[PDB]
Amino acid sequence: IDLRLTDDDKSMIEEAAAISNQSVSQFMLNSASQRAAEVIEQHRRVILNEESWTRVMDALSN
Amino acid sequence: IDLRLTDDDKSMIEEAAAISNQSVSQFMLNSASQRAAEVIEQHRRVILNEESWTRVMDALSN
Ligand code: NA
Ligand code: NA
Ligand code: NA
Ligand code: NA
Ligand code: NA
Ligand code: NA
Ligand code: NA
Ligand code: NA
Repeated sequence: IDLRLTDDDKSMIEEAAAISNQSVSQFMLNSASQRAAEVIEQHRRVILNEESWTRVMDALSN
Repeated sequence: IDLRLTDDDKSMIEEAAAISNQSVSQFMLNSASQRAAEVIEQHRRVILNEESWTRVMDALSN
Protein backbone atom coordinates (compact mmCIF):
# COMPACT_ATOMS: atom_id res chain seq x y z
CA ILE A 1 0.00 0.00 0.00
CA ASP A 2 2.43 2.70 1.38
CA LEU A 3 6.12 1.62 1.46
CA ARG A 4 8.08 3.23 4.32
CA LEU A 5 11.84 3.87 4.58
CA THR A 6 13.71 6.15 7.01
CA ASP A 7 16.25 8.64 5.63
CA ASP A 8 18.61 7.08 8.24
CA ASP A 9 17.80 3.57 6.94
CA LYS A 10 18.32 4.66 3.28
CA SER A 11 21.84 5.65 4.38
CA MET A 12 22.52 2.23 6.02
CA ILE A 13 21.56 0.49 2.72
CA GLU A 14 23.81 2.82 0.60
CA GLU A 15 26.67 2.22 3.13
CA ALA A 16 26.19 -1.59 3.38
CA ALA A 17 25.89 -1.93 -0.41
CA ALA A 18 29.24 -0.07 -0.68
CA ILE A 19 30.83 -2.46 1.97
CA SER A 20 29.43 -5.50 0.02
CA ASN A 21 30.77 -3.91 -3.26
CA GLN A 22 27.27 -4.18 -4.91
CA SER A 23 24.67 -1.66 -6.18
CA VAL A 24 21.87 -0.57 -3.74
CA SER A 25 19.40 -2.48 -6.01
CA GLN A 26 21.50 -5.67 -6.16
CA PHE A 27 22.01 -5.53 -2.37
CA MET A 28 18.23 -5.11 -1.79
CA LEU A 29 17.34 -8.07 -4.10
CA ASN A 30 20.14 -10.27 -2.69
CA SER A 31 19.15 -9.57 0.96
CA ALA A 32 15.38 -10.02 0.19
CA SER A 33 16.25 -13.28 -1.68
CA GLN A 34 18.29 -14.78 1.20
CA ARG A 35 16.01 -13.51 4.01
CA ALA A 36 13.08 -15.13 2.07
CA ALA A 37 14.94 -18.49 2.46
CA GLU A 38 15.47 -17.98 6.25
CA VAL A 39 11.70 -17.18 6.68
CA ILE A 40 10.58 -20.22 4.58
CA GLU A 41 12.75 -22.63 6.70
CA GLN A 42 11.66 -20.95 9.96
CA HIS A 43 7.95 -21.44 9.08
CA ARG A 44 8.62 -24.98 7.72
CA ARG A 45 10.04 -25.89 11.16
CA VAL A 46 7.12 -24.21 13.07
CA ILE A 47 4.51 -26.08 10.94
CA LEU A 48 6.43 -29.35 11.40
CA ASN A 49 6.49 -28.89 15.16
CA GLU A 50 2.75 -27.91 15.15
CA GLU A 51 2.21 -31.28 13.29
CA SER A 52 4.12 -33.23 16.10
CA TRP A 53 1.90 -31.82 18.86
CA THR A 54 -1.25 -32.60 16.90
CA ARG A 55 0.27 -36.16 16.37
CA VAL A 56 0.80 -36.53 20.23
CA MET A 57 -2.69 -35.18 21.14
CA ASP A 58 -4.13 -37.51 18.41
CA ALA A 59 -2.67 -40.49 20.35
CA LEU A 60 -3.30 -39.22 23.92
CA SER A 61 -7.00 -38.40 23.19
CA ASN A 62 -7.79 -41.97 21.89
CA ILE B 1 23.99 -2.21 -13.99
CA ASP B 2 21.91 -5.42 -14.69
CA LEU B 3 19.79 -6.61 -11.71
CA ARG B 4 19.35 -10.42 -11.63
CA LEU B 5 16.56 -12.46 -10.00
CA THR B 6 15.65 -16.13 -10.57
CA ASP B 7 12.02 -17.04 -11.30
CA ASP B 8 12.49 -19.56 -8.43
CA ASP B 9 13.80 -16.78 -6.15
CA LYS B 10 10.90 -14.43 -7.11
CA SER B 11 8.61 -17.20 -5.82
CA MET B 12 10.50 -17.50 -2.47
CA ILE B 13 10.04 -13.71 -1.92
CA GLU B 14 6.26 -13.84 -2.76
CA GLU B 15 5.92 -16.88 -0.40
CA ALA B 16 8.02 -15.39 2.47
CA ALA B 17 6.22 -12.02 2.20
CA ALA B 18 2.92 -13.94 2.55
CA ILE B 19 4.29 -15.85 5.67
CA SER B 20 5.46 -12.48 7.17
CA ASN B 21 1.99 -10.98 6.30
CA GLN B 22 3.65 -8.05 4.38
CA SER B 23 3.71 -6.90 0.71
CA VAL B 24 6.61 -8.14 -1.52
CA SER B 25 7.88 -4.50 -1.58
CA GLN B 26 7.65 -4.01 2.21
CA PHE B 27 9.38 -7.38 2.76
CA MET B 28 12.21 -6.43 0.33
CA LEU B 29 12.78 -3.00 2.01
CA ASN B 30 12.53 -4.48 5.54
CA SER B 31 15.00 -7.32 4.78
CA ALA B 32 17.42 -4.92 2.93
CA SER B 33 17.11 -2.49 5.91
CA GLN B 34 17.94 -5.12 8.58
CA ARG B 35 20.60 -6.95 6.53
CA ALA B 36 22.26 -3.50 6.00
CA ALA B 37 22.58 -3.29 9.83
CA GLU B 38 24.14 -6.81 10.09
CA VAL B 39 26.72 -5.89 7.35
CA ILE B 40 27.60 -2.51 9.00
CA GLU B 41 28.28 -4.21 12.41
CA GLN B 42 30.19 -7.08 10.74
CA HIS B 43 32.52 -4.61 8.96
CA ARG B 44 32.77 -2.39 12.10
CA ARG B 45 34.10 -5.45 13.99
CA VAL B 46 36.54 -6.44 11.15
CA ILE B 47 37.97 -2.87 10.99
CA LEU B 48 38.24 -2.77 14.80
CA ASN B 49 40.14 -6.06 14.83
CA GLU B 50 42.38 -4.86 11.91
CA GLU B 51 43.12 -1.79 14.18
CA SER B 52 44.18 -4.13 17.13
CA TRP B 53 46.72 -6.00 15.00
CA THR B 54 48.18 -2.77 13.66
CA ARG B 55 48.30 -1.59 17.38
CA VAL B 56 50.26 -4.82 18.36
CA MET B 57 52.69 -4.63 15.38
CA ASP B 58 53.14 -0.87 16.20
CA ALA B 59 54.46 -1.91 19.66
CA LEU B 60 56.39 -5.06 18.62
CA SER B 61 58.25 -3.22 15.78
CA ASN B 62 59.58 -0.44 18.12
NA1 NA C 1 22.34 4.89 10.62
NA1 NA D 1 22.38 11.30 6.04
NA1 NA E 1 24.50 -9.13 -0.36
NA1 NA F 1 7.18 -32.15 20.01
NA1 NA G 1 12.11 -22.23 -4.29
NA1 NA H 1 6.79 -21.00 -9.97
NA1 NA I 1 10.27 -8.67 7.31
NA1 NA J 1 43.77 -9.04 18.37
